[PDB]
Amino acid sequence: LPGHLKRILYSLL
Repeated sequence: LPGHLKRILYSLL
């Protein structure tokens, strides 16, 4: 689904 920016930004945070 459209929302991987948050999926990867989540990785760092």
